[PDB]
Amino acid sequence: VAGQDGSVVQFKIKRHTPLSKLMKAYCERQMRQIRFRFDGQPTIDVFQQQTGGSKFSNITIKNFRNFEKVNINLDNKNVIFGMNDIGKTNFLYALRFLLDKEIRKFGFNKSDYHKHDTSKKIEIILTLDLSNYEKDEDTKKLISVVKGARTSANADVFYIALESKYDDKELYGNIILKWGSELDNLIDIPGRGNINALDNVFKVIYINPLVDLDKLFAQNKKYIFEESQGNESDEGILNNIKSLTDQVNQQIGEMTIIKGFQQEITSEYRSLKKEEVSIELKSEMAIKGFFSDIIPYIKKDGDSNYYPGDGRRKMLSYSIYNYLAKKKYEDKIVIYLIEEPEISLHRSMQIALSKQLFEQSTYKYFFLSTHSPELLYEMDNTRLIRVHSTEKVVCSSHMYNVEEAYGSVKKKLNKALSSALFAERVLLIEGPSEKILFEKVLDEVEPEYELNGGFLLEVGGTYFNHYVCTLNDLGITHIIKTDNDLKSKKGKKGVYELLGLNRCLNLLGRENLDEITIDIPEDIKGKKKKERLNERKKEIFKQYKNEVGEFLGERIYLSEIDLENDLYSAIGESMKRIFENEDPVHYLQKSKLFNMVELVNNLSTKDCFDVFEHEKFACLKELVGS
Amino acid sequence: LYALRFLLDKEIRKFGFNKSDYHKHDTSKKIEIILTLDLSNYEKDEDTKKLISVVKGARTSANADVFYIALESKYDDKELYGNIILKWGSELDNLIDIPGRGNINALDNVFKVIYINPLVDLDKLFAQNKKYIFE
Amino acid sequence: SREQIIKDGGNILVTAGAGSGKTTILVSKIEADLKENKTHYSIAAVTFTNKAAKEIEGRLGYSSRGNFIGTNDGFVESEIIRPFIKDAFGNDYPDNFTAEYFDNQFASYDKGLQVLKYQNILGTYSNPKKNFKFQLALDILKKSLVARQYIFSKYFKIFIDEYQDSDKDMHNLFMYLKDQLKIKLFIVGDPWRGAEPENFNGLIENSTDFNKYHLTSNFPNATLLKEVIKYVKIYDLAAEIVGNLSSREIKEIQKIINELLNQVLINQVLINLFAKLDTREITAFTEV
Repeated sequence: VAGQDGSVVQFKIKRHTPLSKLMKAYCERQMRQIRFRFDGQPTIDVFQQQTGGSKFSNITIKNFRNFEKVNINLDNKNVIFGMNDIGKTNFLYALRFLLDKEIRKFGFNKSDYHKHDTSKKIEIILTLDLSNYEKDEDTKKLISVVKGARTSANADVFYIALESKYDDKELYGNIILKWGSELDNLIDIPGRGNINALDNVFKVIYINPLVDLDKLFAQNKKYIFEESQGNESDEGILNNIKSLTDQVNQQIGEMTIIKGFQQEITSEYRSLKKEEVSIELKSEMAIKGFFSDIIPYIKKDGDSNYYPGDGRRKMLSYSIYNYLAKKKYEDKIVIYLIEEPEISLHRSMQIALSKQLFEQSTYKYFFLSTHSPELLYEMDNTRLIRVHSTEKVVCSSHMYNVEEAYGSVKKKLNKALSSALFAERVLLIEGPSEKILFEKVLDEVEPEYELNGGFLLEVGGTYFNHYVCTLNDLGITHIIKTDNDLKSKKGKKGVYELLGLNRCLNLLGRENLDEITIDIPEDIKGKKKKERLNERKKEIFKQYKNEVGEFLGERIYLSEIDLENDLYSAIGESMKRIFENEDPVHYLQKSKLFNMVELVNNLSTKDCFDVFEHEKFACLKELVGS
Repeated sequence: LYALRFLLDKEIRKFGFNKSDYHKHDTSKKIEIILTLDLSNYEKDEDTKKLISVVKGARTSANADVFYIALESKYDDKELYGNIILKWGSELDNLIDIPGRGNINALDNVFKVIYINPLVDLDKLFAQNKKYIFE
Repeated sequence: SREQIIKDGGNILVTAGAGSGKTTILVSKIEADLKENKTHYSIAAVTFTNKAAKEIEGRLGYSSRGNFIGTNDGFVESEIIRPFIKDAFGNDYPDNFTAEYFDNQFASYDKGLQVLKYQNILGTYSNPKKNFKFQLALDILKKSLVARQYIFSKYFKIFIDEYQDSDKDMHNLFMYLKDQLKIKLFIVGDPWRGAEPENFNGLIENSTDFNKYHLTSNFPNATLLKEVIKYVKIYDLAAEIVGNLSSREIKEIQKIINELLNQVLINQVLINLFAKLDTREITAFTEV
């Protein structure tokens, strides 16, 4: 059973057993308010009644193209990504079929059924939350249209279902929309002619990367200028312009060359057919008015010229979308389906679009399908949906949030994590020194590990909880290679906290161990102090060997002392030879960045394979996938 | 020909009416396309029985001879859309909406409009029908 | 005047005289509010006379906003009773009943309520002073949560005319829609079978929240005999009759009316016509 706030509880399952006892146990740990749902039907998700959450709870897709049976949790802002490109495209289409009138009116072909098996029926069910009825105005928009399809018992939940059974006689699949608070019985959505009640409440705006700007301004220019009021000065100017355009047409007819042509072509037409007509050359705008051909112009400041820059036009096309979003639709719920915005978009503009999607409130509800990590640089309070590489189309969903503790490092944290989302196996390392060594070792051993799905994500100064929880929920394999560290508390002497051990324990869900005290003489300094700490680290590692065994099961590899000591065990003679020093480990730790580069330069292929095959560096084998 | 397609062809009707489809582009005026049918030869004509079976209770015994199929559309200035609503019945003054589920309505079961255009690829034509022709 | 009443958006008392400004103010105020409000909310206009409902609707014209224009009894049936009867009272109660008020009268609420379930038809009350339909609608709103949610989410202002003719039960429901459901009210009262003049007159003196506005004049049963007289010289006269009138009752009324078309037979048809729902009035009918 998975909680709404990310809490996970484990329970024992018994055969031929009602679920009521499990429901009672969960309620006692935390009944009428809560609702229990399994795979979109009433791990088990829970519904905590009046909470601050999205209207959209989850969507179920059955027998639609790729999706044999898929249930995906949702939120206001949803990002879908993954290797399965057809799965991502079909997911967006399933939303369009449910909510977009233009897509729905075409019906379902034979290809739209799973495995082209028209015997099975297509079902697309969207579950909504109406608990925050008074806080949310969009909930009131839906309730007003729905009217009596709801029940007071189930006033918090609502379903919008799409059903389609193929007609072999007519070679046609008819889409029938139903809705209601009870999933077992749903009434048909009322409608007259082409439109139904659902089209009044839901507006789907499909943003495609290849959108002509002037085309976009063409349709919306009508609303933008009729919605606003017109004072006396505007009316006088409007009439004055009409006079000016009329004079332009009159002056055109006064030219000798134009008058000569239209007289000649009139005689030519009269000879063709004896009809009492005349031909005039008039300006098209002056006939239709200035409104017909008005278009936006990018004007550089200090420059008189008007320019019809492609990138400038691409970005401003979103400004119109932002402008309309503020005031175009105040009477309906607007859902934006943004598909591959990064196509032919500079990475700096991708970050700009990322800030609009997540930081701003312009796009309250959207589904974003992306292939570029840059669009996720500002991601926050969004639901991440990952389509697995398998052809079976499995979808893993995680509700991404950044806590207040991570608020100061949110920018750095998001930039690193965004690239890891597009990977199969992620190895969590500490700093660049680990990255330098592992990149060299992997280069000599498995040079195309990045192609296969490997990724080296470096995290420093923070607990692994944020990264692991996101990666685990999305179905991405995570490997943690950390080292046993002792951190001294500020203002207190001789006492250290097992920072390295605590981070791994926090991953397991256990509480942090208490700080331990280490007694050293004042004379003991430098190398003598360091080796004393190493002795304590070795003792602590032995003492908690049971926990270390648990870490290995969870793909957490904790070094006994640090990476350098583990590296020395794997290649001692080689490291000692090239470092030409009595104690290579101490020298390597003096300047970690520069000495590691020097060590990596002098490493041979045999040494790299020795590191790869060593027991301590088992994380490399896990990352490779062997 | 388009007025006939809008009334009887599902594929044309599903697109609705643009602003250009209204006379003089005058959105205020409503579009009406009414087809009057004769059902007097009920027993002689099998196609009359095809229509009567679908129509069911929309008829009246007083007007059992005449039937009307009406297309009505009023432009929506807010949505920039002209919705097409089909009505039918034996009495012209009061016509009930043609019942339907989803995209199809009762009228699409009885009437089939085959639009023969002057240019048509033969194999393109044979591709559709070869399914039915042999199954 | 009219300008100040347009600007005000709260509860407004209109006290127009002679009935000249009723429809004119209503249509103007509705148009101003609809054009000003860009949200999803809509308005509901309720009129005692069905004729006033269509004549009002004509002036607003076609609109997809979802506004409701109709009779007072048609409002509760279409918006409150029919959709939410089952939710408030269980699935046993029906929602396909077509209300009529010329048959199956009820003695009391504890008698009218349960007989409603079996008959599958809505019956009026033998006592004009109390209206069973509106207290039932009020009861549904109190019992059903979704009904309360729908009303709040659908309508932001209610337009009511001829509030001097409003029943006490009707006033009770409209007050309920105002105070706990936080819905703006626009009532109109000129200084119906069970008309209660107390509620409208008492509203002006007691309700401090309401704003009283007076519209200048220039800017009883006989009226129910004019349309039948010109009809002699059937749906049009039903539109003048207060409330939604069932077609079944039309067939019974029409045979009485066509019987009129000597003096003696003129008198007795008006006797039963008045019974179904003046000494000088019958003489006036004899003259015409």
